[PDB]
Amino acid sequence: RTVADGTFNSMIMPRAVIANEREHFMKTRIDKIEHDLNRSAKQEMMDRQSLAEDYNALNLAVGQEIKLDIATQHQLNRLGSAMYKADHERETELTDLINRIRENEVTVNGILENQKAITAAERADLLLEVVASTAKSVSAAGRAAADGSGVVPVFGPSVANGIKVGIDIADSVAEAAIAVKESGIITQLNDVYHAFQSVHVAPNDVIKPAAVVAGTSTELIGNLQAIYSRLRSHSDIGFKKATVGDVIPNSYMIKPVNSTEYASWQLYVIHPVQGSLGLVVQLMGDALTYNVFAQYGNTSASEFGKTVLTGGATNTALEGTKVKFQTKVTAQQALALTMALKDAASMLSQGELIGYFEQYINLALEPDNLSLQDNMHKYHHLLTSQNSPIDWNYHDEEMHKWLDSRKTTNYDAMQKKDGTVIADIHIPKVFNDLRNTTLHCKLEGKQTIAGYTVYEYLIGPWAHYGDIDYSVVVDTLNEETKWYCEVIGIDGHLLIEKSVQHKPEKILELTVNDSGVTSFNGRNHDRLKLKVYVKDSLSVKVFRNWIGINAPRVKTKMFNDHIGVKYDYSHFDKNISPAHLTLTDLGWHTWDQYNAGNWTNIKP
Amino acid sequence: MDVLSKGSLKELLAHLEKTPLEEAISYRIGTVPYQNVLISRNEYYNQLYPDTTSLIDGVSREGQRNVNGLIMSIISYVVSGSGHYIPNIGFMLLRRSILDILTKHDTGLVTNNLNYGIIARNLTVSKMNCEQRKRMLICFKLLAYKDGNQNDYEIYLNQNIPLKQIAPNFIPGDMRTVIHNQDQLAIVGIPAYRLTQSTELSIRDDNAKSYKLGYVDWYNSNSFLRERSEFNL
Amino acid sequence: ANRATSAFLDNPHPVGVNYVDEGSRQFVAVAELLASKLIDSSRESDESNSDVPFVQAYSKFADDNPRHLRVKTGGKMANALTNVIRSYYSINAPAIVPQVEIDRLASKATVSGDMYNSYAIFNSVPIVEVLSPARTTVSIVGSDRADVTMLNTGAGAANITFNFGQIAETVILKGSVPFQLARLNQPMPAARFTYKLRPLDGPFIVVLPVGNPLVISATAATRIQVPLAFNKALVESGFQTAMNDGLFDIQNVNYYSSFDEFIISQYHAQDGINRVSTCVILGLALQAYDQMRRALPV
Amino acid sequence: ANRATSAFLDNPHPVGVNYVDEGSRQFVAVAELLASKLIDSSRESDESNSDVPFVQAYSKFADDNPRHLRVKTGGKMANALTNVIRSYYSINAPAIVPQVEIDRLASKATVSGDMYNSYAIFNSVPIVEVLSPARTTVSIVGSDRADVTMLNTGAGAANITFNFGQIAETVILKGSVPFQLARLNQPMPAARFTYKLRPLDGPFIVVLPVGNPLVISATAATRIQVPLAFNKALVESGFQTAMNDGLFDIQNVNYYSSFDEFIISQYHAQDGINRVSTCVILGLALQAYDQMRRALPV
Amino acid sequence: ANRATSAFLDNPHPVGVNYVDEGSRQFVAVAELLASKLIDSSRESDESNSDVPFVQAYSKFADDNPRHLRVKTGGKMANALTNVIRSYYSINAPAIVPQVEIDRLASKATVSGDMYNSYAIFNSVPIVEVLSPARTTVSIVGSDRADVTMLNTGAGAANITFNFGQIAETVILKGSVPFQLARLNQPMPAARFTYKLRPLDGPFIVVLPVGNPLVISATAATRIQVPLAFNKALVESGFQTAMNDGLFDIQNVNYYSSFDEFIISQYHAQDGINRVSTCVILGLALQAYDQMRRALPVR
Repeated sequence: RTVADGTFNSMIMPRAVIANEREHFMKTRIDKIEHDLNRSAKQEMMDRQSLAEDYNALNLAVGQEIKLDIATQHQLNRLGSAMYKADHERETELTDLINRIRENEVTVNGILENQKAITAAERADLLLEVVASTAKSVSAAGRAAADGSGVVPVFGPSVANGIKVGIDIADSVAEAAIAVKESGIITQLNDVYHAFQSVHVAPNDVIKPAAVVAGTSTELIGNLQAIYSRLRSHSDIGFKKATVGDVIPNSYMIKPVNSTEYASWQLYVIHPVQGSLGLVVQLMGDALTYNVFAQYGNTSASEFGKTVLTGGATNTALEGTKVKFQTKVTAQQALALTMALKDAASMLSQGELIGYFEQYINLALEPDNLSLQDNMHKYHHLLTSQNSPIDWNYHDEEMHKWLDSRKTTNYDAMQKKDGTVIADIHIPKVFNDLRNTTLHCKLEGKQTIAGYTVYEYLIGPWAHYGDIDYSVVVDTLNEETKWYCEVIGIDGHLLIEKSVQHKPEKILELTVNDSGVTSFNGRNHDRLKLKVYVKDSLSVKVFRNWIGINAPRVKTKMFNDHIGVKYDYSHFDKNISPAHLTLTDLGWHTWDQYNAGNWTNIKP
Repeated sequence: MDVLSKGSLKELLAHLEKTPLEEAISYRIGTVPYQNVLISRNEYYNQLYPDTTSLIDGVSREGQRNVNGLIMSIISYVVSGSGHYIPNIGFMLLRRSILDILTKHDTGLVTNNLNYGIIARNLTVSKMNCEQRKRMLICFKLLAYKDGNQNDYEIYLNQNIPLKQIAPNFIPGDMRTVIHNQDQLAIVGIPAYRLTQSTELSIRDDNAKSYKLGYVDWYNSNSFLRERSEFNL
Repeated sequence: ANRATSAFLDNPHPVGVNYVDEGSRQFVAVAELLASKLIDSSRESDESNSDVPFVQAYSKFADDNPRHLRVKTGGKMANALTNVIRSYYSINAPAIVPQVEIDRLASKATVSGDMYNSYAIFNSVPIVEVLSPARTTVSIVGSDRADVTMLNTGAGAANITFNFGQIAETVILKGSVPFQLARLNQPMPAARFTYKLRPLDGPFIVVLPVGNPLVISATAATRIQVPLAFNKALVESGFQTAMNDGLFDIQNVNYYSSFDEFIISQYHAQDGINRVSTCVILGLALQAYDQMRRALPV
Repeated sequence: ANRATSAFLDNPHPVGVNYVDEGSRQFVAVAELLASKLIDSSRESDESNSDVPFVQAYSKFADDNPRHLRVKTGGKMANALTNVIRSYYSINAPAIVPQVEIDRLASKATVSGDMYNSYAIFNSVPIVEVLSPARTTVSIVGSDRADVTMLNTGAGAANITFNFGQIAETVILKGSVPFQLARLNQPMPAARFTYKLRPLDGPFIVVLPVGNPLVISATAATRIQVPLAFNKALVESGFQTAMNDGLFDIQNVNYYSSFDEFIISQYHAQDGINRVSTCVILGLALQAYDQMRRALPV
Repeated sequence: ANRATSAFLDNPHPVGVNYVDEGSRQFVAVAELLASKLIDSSRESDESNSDVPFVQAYSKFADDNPRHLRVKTGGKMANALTNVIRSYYSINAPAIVPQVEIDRLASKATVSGDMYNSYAIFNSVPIVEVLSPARTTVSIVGSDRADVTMLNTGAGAANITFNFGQIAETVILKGSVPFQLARLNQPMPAARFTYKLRPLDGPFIVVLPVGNPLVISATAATRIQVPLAFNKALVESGFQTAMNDGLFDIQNVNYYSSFDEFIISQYHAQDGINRVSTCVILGLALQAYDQMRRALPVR
């Protein structure tokens, strides 16, 4: 081997994607293209007429109706529906992954105990291979390749393009004037959308923190559910921030006006839309300092709230150029890398510190350094676990109590300036939380059995308790058809047949208790699976609504709660063949009444 | 051994004027640095002694073919006594003096892109003593003033406060500063009689100890052996 | 499963790599010898009703005569001794003392500077890991005497694993009530109060019956080679004095209750035998610091 | 709210107000010097075969030539030293020895009466108060090493306030598990195993999570000005001998496990500085008591 | 009723009955005196840069001139001292040192074999027994400072009986919270933080109220007659050294963390007045052993 130059080593160095203008321009364009490829404005605007009719046909009580004819309500619906669909897809994948681990619990246990010296990245690949994961890559390139259409994060500026803003009617109460008023949104809503970008974490990224310390398969499943309980709680808060009538701050980085080669500083301020806490990172030479601050209770004078975790002294009064960026990682993930980078500041160079941080925050790119990667995932587990330095439940509850107080204040302020009718236009009371509001989730089907396409919808888990209704809308080319709905539980399924088109037909009524569980046919279930079979389908939509507006919320389940009670989801993979159904098979039938396989025909 | 014996800035600069770049480059293939190794120190311990290899050890190590490697080889010779293996540099460059490389533009070498922080980290400045650090800062100042980077050298010193306290008090290009300098830069000198023929635990300490003990013998016998080969050249 | 570790064994900070050569070792030994004479001369001056013995001792230590209107600081030797103590603790310390200054101070007296002529016994107990199953709680308190409190909540008896490292020479285990302990793959003996263990003999399993908590008191002894002038009483006093004077106040360092905990923690770090030699020289310097500062307070 | 405090800090009794003049301080200094020579003359006598070194030392101390068939109590110096120790401990103890007798015994040797030239390090932990919420249990055990066991049975995390006083110079906090601690109205940092604090900084707040109990071990170091002849090993031995010999038995006094607990408790009282001055003189007298009694056991 | 006792007080193994006469007592004192000269000479050799002071003292100790390539261990004197130490610890340890060897070594230096010239203070806390009612739990930890944790789960207040033996001179009791303690058949006083007790006064009763646990810290001091050359710091260092080298590894013997625990445990056993005399000679022997090995080390 000849002597090695430094040419190859400079190429693989991390780059500052935020500070560099060319790199930021390129990632904004790709993010826009990915959003436009999956969700098209022209298709969404065309679909508005059908959705407005479907929501009206749900026959909700007065004061709980959703009127998509109002511009503000339509805007909030498409942001919520896109957000909910991405979160819904992630839970379905996590449920699938849980089943694979439970099937191979003998071999998964062997990996967890025997192999501990190897890093999180290698252990994750070993676990994903031993199961039939259908997504066996933990690298960022593999994760991007194996991504669906609904997973793609919501791009806020694309949703807000072309909407009329600032319709003014002066002392006019007439019906014609009001109708024009409903057709536009205020400036505040436009600014909220321009600073909105959702973040959704794949199960493959979550497996690395979960397996870094766990020694048993049950240990691993509990960690996975604990993380996703926190993630889904933050998604609900993010949607609530757009409904309170207040603008949302945007993350920015401060850099010196005229940077010096040997004396340069970078200050990063992260304001995640999904979450209750923010992070401020300062890089002065080789010194890294951070301060975690609350995003609630902020006055108008100061953008930052009370700081809850300290990691040094960070100066937010530094003067320099401001660059706006959108974070693609959660507050927990950003803090995990920040606390790991502080430990390895001496070993790493100045450029590596800046490059590794900027790539993770703006591109969700794990650092190449194996030692740095391992330490970050250990901190990620700590912040999720019960021994976290941050009381996440306390901060999440205060954010909820701060947001609805803002809604009351902003609604009352507008009731004085203009009428109550105008206030209802711009601050709708129906929209509270991503899981509280009545929403629809379009279903995509890739499996066809005897000419019947299968559409899968996961019912639960529920962060709210009360009475909840589920409805299904079927659009088919044929003039007359029969479609079948199957609701799978731990023991048995339902097999409803409806044969109605273009109108929502209610399929399932549930009551959910304060712990989040429901009694489905005599057993406590935390979640159910619904499969809709339909011939020659065009579009299938599932509608979800609560009986009471602003339903009470179930406390978030931490790690101890998940391992306390175990539910079997292995039955969710079963299927029926509607072409071979007879009349006697319809209705509630338990598993004992079937043979091995043939879950559609009962034994004679 | 000659370079480590100089104890004043004006002696050190005079030595670099007469010393070609060839003496700062080794022809021994050596080993790759920054390697965690176990060495045998039987005077103290029965077990193997953990240590890490570095460029500023007294032993020649493999070097890179870039300009960064050549500057690191020069500094290692000044602070440790041995250079590094950089093959086929060139006959013309190897004939030039070390001071010519550091302080003159006629050599044909470009050093504007050098990062002083990176070079210090590669040389393990954290493990260097006060005398070694002062010698390294002398080489940085000479390189900085050649390239017009006087401001960068000052800013680099501000970031590293401990290096600022021991910074040499000489301005390149001014003869008055060199004349009145009162720095002490002697790594190796005539030993105090208290020194014994005993090993040291670290790689750096033992190699430095070897140079110290062999200085008395080198001082008496170097002149005749040098002249026996120098005459009739 | 749960893991319990001693507080003082966690994250030993890197130690200094300067002033560990033969010339610098002699200077620390010279300072200790001359500092001891300062204490003795002050006692002689008080008894003899003459300041002549103290003047000679101060002149040798400080290279200047004592003066009534000048503060007695110990001279340049005191400054050099203070600075080397800062360097030994952390690698981030400045380490600015010149080699010419160190060499001239080692010529004030003749001493070998050997740091392996004798040994000292250190009493800190190193519990690297205590592995406990579910439904059991384990707490570790103390360093010189480690008390391990274990509760069994589950239905049956539980097995608890104890790891004492591979450095400590002997470990004595005493329990509040008789208990069973045995090595891995060994039959359990009849319950008894006291166990004497060799830490190198693998992990130890303790049977925890259901019921009242069992408390185990652990004492350990480790031998570390030290110079003949080493005195644990004076080293301990100097360690406390140095912390109060701010000599150990550097960024990214760990603080310990005693020099016993400091030396054992550095021993148990990865490649910890490198650090143990530097820690002994630091202990000798603290022994000189205690005697010098007690004789010449500032 | 619940309040927990260290046992040895509670109700320090008033100390004596006699034998604190310059002549009385000289007597204690003379007694320590002449008692030290008594213990050294015994060793020198055994090394040789002559009792001459002991006879000279005893004659100076006791003002009488030693004789066989006599107990060798120590003469008038032993009697005077015993009575002044009684007077120092309590203001209720009578002052028996006259000032003329003190002055006569102070002229036997020429030593300075200064008692504040040097310093010493005392390691008693002054936990003045620990304030806890309603649903938390807090227990404090120990003086040299204080272990605080806290358990939270509430729904959420609780904040516990620690007050270490204003006299201690440094306090090192070690936890069974990593915990969060910060000053009043300050953000909490990440969980850490150890903390180094200055008690003058202010009251500290510890976050107590719900679950297993958290035990914090505290170690402190306070410097107190003492004579140069002060020796902690000798002072503590004399304190135990003083209590065993029953010269601390006075009505309405508080008893302590060690001299270190006695001096820290008085420092935290109302007139702390004045109380400590008398206690330091008591410490030197106890040091002389130990050396004298070990040479002359009666 | 439930009974709890200190761990270190349980089952003191018998001490040796050999090498306790005047001739053997002189040999131990001679060894201690000569070992002190050995450690001081090594210091002088370091300061003078000459081996003459150390060779001078090693010749007196080992009756042999040090030679290179031969390990310095202390000669025949080290062999006698090490084996005599083992015999003092346990009665099962053999007696293998001849009387001719003891007499010869005892004549090297002039010194008295007196082991009762002076006294020393030992801080082990003897808790012979703690008797508690049915619904209470009592735990005892520690030897130098004994913490007794008591929890009452019954309906009413319970009485716990404390027995501190008859040997200790004074016992100081400090509680986490104020508590009431009184002797047998004596009215209870007001709650107090601290109690100074005389163990000879009798069994002591503690009222344990229902509620949070009460922790009592106990410190004790006892006087034992020792020779003037006794040094507690040197004896304790030698005890740990003898344990590490394995001299105390004998069948059917009990192991103690400190010499303070060992001497107190033997004192409280039957015929403890006779046992404590042998332990004192062992302590002086361990002091000589500690100084001998520190002068002549082995890696």
